[PDB]
Amino acid sequence: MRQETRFKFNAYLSVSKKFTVEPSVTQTLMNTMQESSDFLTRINIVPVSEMKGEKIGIGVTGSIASTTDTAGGTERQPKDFSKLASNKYECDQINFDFYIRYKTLDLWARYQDFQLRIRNAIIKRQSLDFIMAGFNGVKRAETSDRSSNPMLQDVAVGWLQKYRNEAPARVMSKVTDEEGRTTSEVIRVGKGGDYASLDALVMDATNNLIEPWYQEDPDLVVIVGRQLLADKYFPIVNKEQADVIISQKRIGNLPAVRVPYFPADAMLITKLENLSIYYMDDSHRRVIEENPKLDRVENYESMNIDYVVEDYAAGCLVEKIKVGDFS
Amino acid sequence: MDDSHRRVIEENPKLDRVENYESMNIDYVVEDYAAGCLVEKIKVGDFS
Amino acid sequence: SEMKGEKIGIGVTGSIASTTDTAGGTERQPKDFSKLASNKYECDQINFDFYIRYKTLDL
Amino acid sequence: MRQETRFKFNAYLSVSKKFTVEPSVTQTLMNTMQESSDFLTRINIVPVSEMKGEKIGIGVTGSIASTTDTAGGTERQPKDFSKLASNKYECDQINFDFYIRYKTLDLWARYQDFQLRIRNAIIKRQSLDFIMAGFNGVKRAETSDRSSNPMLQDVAVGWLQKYRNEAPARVMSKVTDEEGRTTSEVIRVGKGGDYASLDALVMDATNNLIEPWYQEDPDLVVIVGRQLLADKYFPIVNKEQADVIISQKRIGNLPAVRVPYFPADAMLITKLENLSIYYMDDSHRRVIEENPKLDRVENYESMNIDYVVEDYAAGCLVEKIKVGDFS
Amino acid sequence: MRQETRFKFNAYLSVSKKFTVEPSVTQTLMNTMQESSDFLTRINIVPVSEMKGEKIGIGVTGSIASTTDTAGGTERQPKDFSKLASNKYECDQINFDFYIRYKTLDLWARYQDFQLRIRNAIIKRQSLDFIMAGFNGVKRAETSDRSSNPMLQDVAVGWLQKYRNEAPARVMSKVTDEEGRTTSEVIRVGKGGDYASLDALVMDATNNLIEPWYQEDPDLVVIVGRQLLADKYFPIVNKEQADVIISQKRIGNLPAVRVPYFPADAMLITKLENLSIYYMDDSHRRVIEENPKLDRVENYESMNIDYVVEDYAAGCLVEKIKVGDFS
Amino acid sequence: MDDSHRRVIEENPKLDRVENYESMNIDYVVEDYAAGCLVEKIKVGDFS
Repeated sequence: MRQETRFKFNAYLSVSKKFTVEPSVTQTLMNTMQESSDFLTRINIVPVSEMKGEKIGIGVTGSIASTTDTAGGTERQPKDFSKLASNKYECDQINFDFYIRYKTLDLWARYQDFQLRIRNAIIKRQSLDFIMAGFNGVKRAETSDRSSNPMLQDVAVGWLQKYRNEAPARVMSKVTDEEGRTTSEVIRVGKGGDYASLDALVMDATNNLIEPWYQEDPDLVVIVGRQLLADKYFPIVNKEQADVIISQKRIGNLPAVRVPYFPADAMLITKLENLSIYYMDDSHRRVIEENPKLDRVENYESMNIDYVVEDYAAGCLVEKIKVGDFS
Repeated sequence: MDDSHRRVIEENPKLDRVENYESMNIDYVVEDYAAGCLVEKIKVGDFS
Repeated sequence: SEMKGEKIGIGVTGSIASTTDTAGGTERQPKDFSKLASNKYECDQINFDFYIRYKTLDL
Repeated sequence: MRQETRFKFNAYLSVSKKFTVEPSVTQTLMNTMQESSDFLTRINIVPVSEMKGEKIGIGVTGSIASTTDTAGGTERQPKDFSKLASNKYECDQINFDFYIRYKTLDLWARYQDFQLRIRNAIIKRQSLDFIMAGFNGVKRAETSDRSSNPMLQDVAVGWLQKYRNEAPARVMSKVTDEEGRTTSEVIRVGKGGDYASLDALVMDATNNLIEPWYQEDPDLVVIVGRQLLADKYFPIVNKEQADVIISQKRIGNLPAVRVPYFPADAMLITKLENLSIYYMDDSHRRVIEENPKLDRVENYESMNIDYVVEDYAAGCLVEKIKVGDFS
Repeated sequence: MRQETRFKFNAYLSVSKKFTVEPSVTQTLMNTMQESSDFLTRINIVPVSEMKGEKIGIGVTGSIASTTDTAGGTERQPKDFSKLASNKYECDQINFDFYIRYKTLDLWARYQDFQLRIRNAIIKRQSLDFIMAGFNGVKRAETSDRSSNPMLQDVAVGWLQKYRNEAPARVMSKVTDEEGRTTSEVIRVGKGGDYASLDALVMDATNNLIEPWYQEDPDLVVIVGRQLLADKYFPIVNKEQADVIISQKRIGNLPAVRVPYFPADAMLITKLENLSIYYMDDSHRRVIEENPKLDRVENYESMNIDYVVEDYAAGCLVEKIKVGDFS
Repeated sequence: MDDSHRRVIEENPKLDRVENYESMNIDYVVEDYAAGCLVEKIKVGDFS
């Protein structure tokens, strides 16, 4: 439709898993950071060349077929191919900034091969930081302080908050009644609670909430923290009588993965290629400084990113889970 | 009217058909009003 | 090559010969040659518009 | 629209009375059978390459002209070019099968030039059979017996039955009244009947029933049997007083033809290129056999055909005609 | 669209003020006539090749921009580019024809260079005649007499009558009331009349009548006769006291021009390129004659023209203006 | 059905979209009605 795009389409007429445009520095750094960890491998880190606009669709499927009597009657109105619920992403900047003291710098520089170790260390410290900030982080507020927000809850809006304030009716936070708007503030799961066990929970959740299309899919994952998983699998091992059941770690007929710093009282069921992060093409600005006022060598780096779930009707999350007995 | 004949063809797969439009310019005319008459309302049959 | 003009007279006859007293004082009156009533006309447009269906086209 | 068809149409952009596709055996046999008789010459025998679908149009005419103020107003909706009443043909097989006894075979083979005579004889026996079965033959029933159906009334649905059970209100079978649904079962035509003579009958029939388009046509024929034609022209000759009136044989200001085995009590007014027969391209399967159990040499042949009237609004037929006096 | 038009348009895809079709005889004469006077220079004399059609749009503007939600909703319907109020011109012939007496011709033939002088004289006599006939001339009537119509007001329909009959509500000729259909016959302008002075008149007229598009335009002129201009500018100069105001002659904050024979009791506000005259391409037919029956050499010349103002909503005129005191 | 696959693409800027139509001819069929059965209305659970 545009000049180059019209040419490419006319040419269409007459690895395919990740997206590249041109070899630059920020793309290379992002690719390195992805290859570092393992969880970033199973996710889409997309470079975009715009400050605000439309998102692309990945793993979206909609039934497109019908039959119409074109012979003397109505016409054929085609259905849309990529029409999602709501799609408007807004990329924003976040920046890291640190310093090394002269003493520690000298101690490290004494031995050989220190630059490579420092590079690998900062890359590893950065990737896990992306994850931790993404899964937490209700809202973004300028001049973020790390006094009362140690879990990094103020950098940018995360996937969970995206689900919370962008597409409600896909979350579960209370047991209610037609007269009792809050019959139960917390979803008790136990012998006497509102469920039998986590299996029935994830089962009826994946039955009711998510759409019938993705419901029948060869790929679904139940992202859950570490406290809840261990709380479920501990009473199994604490018995007297088969140990393979600790290797696969399936719950509710669905494979389970665990990511660090995930909130303990919630779990999100979705396909692992549906959520993604977008980053501006060339915004990785990095500067050094060697001020002696505090005898420290400091550095600043800034990058423009934005987390985004592609199709909100893909997965759903349950929040405020509490296991007990409730006699 | 000479040099007035516009023929175009369209192919709209929205319906399953191929359309064709043609436009010309004509007018009928009797040369002379003499050498011609006509009778209009007749009814052959029988009467009293 | 134009509209609202004159009717090209094809197949029109008549009687043109006569006689006059040219010496008495009168003069020869040249009766018209193409004498017609309401020699004007016009032109209008007419269009044929039709579609052929795919199946029959294949046939 | 299809590949070859799209190419042929694009080429269109930048004898014409019969249809051929490719030189094959069944087409050659059908052409020979047509050239044999005379009535088959004035009819369309069309080869088709499908077991079921749409029929082609021949001799169909519909007024296509208007004028529309495209300048600031409505648009131009084109009218259809070939849209008939109902059009869905279904080809089916019929087969001939006979045998020659050894005695007759020997007697014939004794004299020279016997194969050509046999071929011409069977072709002649087959063409007239096509006609006889086409004009008669209400319905098709498997395992057709020739005990009580000597007029070949069980092979396939014929043109007359097509008119009867496909497009009613184009037939005439009873004189009725608003209170008497059957005021007269049979259409009496005589000095005291419901008419004056056959001329007035065919006249008001061609006035009322058939459509105004084909009504004003340079080609129309009144197909009638032999008994009725002779019954009409006999009292003319049986008088005492010009003999050319037997050569042209016009009735009701329309030329008249007669075909063998046509039902005596009916007549059909229509143009002689409106009705037709379709046949599959390659279905003429023929096998020989020389079993001595009954000392006869037999042969079987099968062909897939279907009779079809193209546009039902072309002609109309009157049925159950009876001439008398009716004082 | 047409052959030549489609070719030229396809070429377009892949002095600019006057129109020339082809070098001919009538176009050349019209050009040499226009070059004579100054008023004809600031006007469009267009050659057309049709006896009746639609008028070329010159100096027409409008509001064409818009914005529509194409994303899942309504479509884009373009507005027309050139759609005026009423556009149907009808050209027809007029003819002037004079004669020279033998005495005067014999006298002129003595001094050399007489043919050129006669040619220039007749050209000047025709140009001013076009003007005078165009601005006057309510209606056309065959066999036009020149006894009771000395101002040449019977040749053809003029611009003023065009405004009068084709598009009312753009002309003001009476001050009325809801009960008084004619409270005052003429628009009295004076110390006690219906207006303060001509300036306020033309000011509120150009405020109300004409359209807001042309209302704000750098090209507007108030065509007025000679009597009214002098009536307005005489009491100013007839004082005792600032003498350059006679140079430009602006009224109502608008430049004013004067043309001969313009009706004294009316004025017309509009742009000077909005009104125009069309003429047939090849209709200038001329013949000579030397009959001594009245010893005079006569000539007959005929040309097919038609006056036309392009967009009626461009300018407006006021009629029956009377200046006085009205105590 | 072989040789029945019609694909056309249209570009109508009247809306801001590019349309694509494709038509094919298919029919599902079970080979033999033997070697196959099905149970339709079941409900696992508990009863009296």
